[PDB]
Amino acid sequence: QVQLVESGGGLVQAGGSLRLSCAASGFPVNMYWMHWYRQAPGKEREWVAAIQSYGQWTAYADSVKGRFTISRDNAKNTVYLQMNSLKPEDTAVYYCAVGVGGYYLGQGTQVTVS
Amino acid sequence: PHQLAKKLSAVDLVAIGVGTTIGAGVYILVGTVAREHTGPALAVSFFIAGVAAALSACCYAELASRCPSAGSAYHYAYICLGEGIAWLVGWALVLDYTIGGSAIARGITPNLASFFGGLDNLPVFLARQTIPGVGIVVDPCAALLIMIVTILLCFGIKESSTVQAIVTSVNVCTLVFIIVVGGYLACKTGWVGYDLPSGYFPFGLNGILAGSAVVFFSYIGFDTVTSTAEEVKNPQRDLPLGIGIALLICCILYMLLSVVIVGLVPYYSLNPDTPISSAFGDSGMQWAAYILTTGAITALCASLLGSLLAQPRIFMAMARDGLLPAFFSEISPRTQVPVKSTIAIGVLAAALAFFMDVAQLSEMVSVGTLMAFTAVAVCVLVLRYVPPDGYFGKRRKIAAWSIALVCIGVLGLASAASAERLPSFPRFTICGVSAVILLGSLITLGYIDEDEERHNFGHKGGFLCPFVPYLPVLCILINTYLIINIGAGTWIRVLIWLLIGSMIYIFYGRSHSLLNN
Ligand SMILES: CCCCCCCCCCC(CCCCCCCCCC)(CO[C@@H]1O[C@H](CO)[C@@H](O[C@H]2O[C@H](CO)[C@@H](O)[C@H](O)[C@H]2O)[C@H](O)[C@H]1O)CO[C@@H]1O[C@H](CO)[C@@H](O[C@H]2O[C@H](CO)[C@@H](O)[C@H](O)[C@H]2O)[C@H](O)[C@H]1O
Ligand SMILES: CC(C)CCC[C@@H](C)[C@H]1CC[C@H]2[C@@H]3CC=C4C[C@@H](O)CC[C@]4(C)[C@H]3CC[C@]12C
Repeated sequence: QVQLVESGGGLVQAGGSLRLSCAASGFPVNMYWMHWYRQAPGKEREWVAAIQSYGQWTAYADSVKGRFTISRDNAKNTVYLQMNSLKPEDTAVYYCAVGVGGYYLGQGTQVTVS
Repeated sequence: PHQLAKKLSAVDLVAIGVGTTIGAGVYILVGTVAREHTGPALAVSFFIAGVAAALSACCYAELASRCPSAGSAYHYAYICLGEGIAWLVGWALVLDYTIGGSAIARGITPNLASFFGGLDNLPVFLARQTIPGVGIVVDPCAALLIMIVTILLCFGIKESSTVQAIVTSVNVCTLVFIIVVGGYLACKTGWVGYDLPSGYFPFGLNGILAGSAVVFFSYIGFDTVTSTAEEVKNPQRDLPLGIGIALLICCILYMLLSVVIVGLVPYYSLNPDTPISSAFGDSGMQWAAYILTTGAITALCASLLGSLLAQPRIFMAMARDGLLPAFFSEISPRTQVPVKSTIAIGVLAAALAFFMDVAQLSEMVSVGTLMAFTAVAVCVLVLRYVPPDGYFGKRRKIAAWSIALVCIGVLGLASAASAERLPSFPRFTICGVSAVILLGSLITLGYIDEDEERHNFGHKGGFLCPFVPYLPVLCILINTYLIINIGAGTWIRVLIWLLIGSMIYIFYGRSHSLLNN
């Protein structure tokens, strides 16, 4: 069935960069949109980025546009979210979501800054 | 007598147009673009594509109502643009319709192994058996569907038209049921599937135009309706109304499907609560998939029936004028319909679908219809301003040069704007000069008023495009951009096909042809 596992998040120095890898399962990664979601302990969910199922167009939220790069690997069926410039604003748990909207949500991972 | 029977009716034209259009529409919706764009974005892309197709259909309807004739864009290009350019427009249109029908049949056959749902009946000696050549990869397939469709078309215009009407009405009813079910389910779940984070139109008009670029080829059915103009009792009234109602119904259906079923197909597949199963129990998507496959297959069959009824008409017009042997001209004394030309086109399409794969047939189809549209646009511009018959005495020549300049400028700026491989420094100059000459030509064209002899061409009355100075130019620009966007893969094949056409023309068609012999 459709299942999403992601890794890469962890403690990093302020102003650094990160890449989060979200591995698909039970379906080719090409056939659905893939989004990313955020949520700090004191806030509700916050959409991050959204690749396009067919073709490789990407869109980002206002607070993060340009900073993050979302890519995809059709061979390994993995979706990568690259953080070029981090700041404490983004300190939160990260999720990767399938479908045009938030239909399925991954297990999750945590990222923090120092 | 040797005359086509004017037995068709406005409802029958609407049915033909809607079926032929909906087939390609469902072919696209099953394709890659459907999941490329969001639901609402896909719907507005279909809306813009429908607006552009209406820009083309206004010219089609005007030229068909004023001078109705089975030649379609061939006949029109032959009167305004002149001979030669017609033989290239008509030849390209023939290739386009033939390869559309062949691709539709080749796609239908494997999925139609059983009644519906893609099940297999395990036939013998009709299944796909690759040719065991030493280095040959062809995979011949059952192409009997083309033979049955050709037999239907050869059986008359009312009989084939009635069968097409039955199939397309069944398709439209199942599509309406399919939309009602989708809307009921969405309202039951409160449209929760459309809580899009990025929001609708996530890529802005940039995407809505990018999507509409590939969604434009879903409205390619009105040209067939024009091709069947001779069968209409009073084409002056029906043809424009029929074409309009067909592009309206198709646009509405596409937007509805795109917002209710397509934009939510991911939702029904991914969401763990599975509203389809929760609403219909264990069966769940299994019956929904069956219904969607039924609708798609009915639409594809309707378009397969519709497509092959244009080429015989084009061939009949060509032979009647003289660019093809009289073998294509004569009609059945009993059925009052091209039977020899229809049989030839049917056997050609059958062979093409038998040998070439669908993935190969789809790589050659798109170019003909765009050229037909561009030709018909230039034709309204030339028949409403400088009709080729009969304040300023130089008005005719200045108008002709102005039209030539708008035809050159559209090409220039549509190839500049669609050529990112060129460096920006000369790209800016070329686009600017093309644009300025286009603007100047448009200003001159508007300054010179419409020729009043336009009251004479064809028959008086009929439909006339809304904005003759700007709408046809917009249609030309759109079609030229679409043509240039098409990759070289389809262009090489259409070039060799047109070369074959020019060979036939120079060896026979120029030496023997009415109005030139
Ligand atoms: C006129 C309109 C024309 C266009 C219509 C849309 C056509 C495109 C969508 C096709 C469709 C519509 C379902 C609609 C549901 C109800 C909607 C409302 C109906 C109202 C009346 C029917 O898909 C059917 O199933 C085939 C499956 O291969 C599919 O194949 C291919 O065909 C095309 C090849 O290019 C291509 O499009 C299509 O995607 C392809 O799969 C066929 O299209 C079709 O037979 C999708 O079905 C969904 O497929 C999911 C695949 O994962 C499946 O996932 C589940 O099972 C997985 C294990 O299998 C498991 O791992 C997943 O975790 C789980 O989630 C869903 O259960 C299933 O529902
Ligand atoms: C027939 C006509 C209307 C088609 C016009 C197509 C135009 C609008 C297309 C062609 C190439 C497209 C661009 C290609 C890639 C990208 C990068 C992506 O991250 C955002 C969208 C953007 C910037 C696209 C916007 C739309 C675009 C400019």
